[PDB]
Amino acid sequence: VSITKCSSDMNGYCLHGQCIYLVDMSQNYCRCEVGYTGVRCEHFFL
Repeated sequence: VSITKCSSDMNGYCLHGQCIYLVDMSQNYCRCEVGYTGVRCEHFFL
């Protein structure tokens, strides 16, 4: 449970959500907004 945050030049994927980092699987993690219709928070189906 050791997630880290991203920088200013690291938001090039998730538009509506938060940029973080996974320590168990070192990879740029991006939590999208609950309500979007894609795993990259970009097009609001509602």
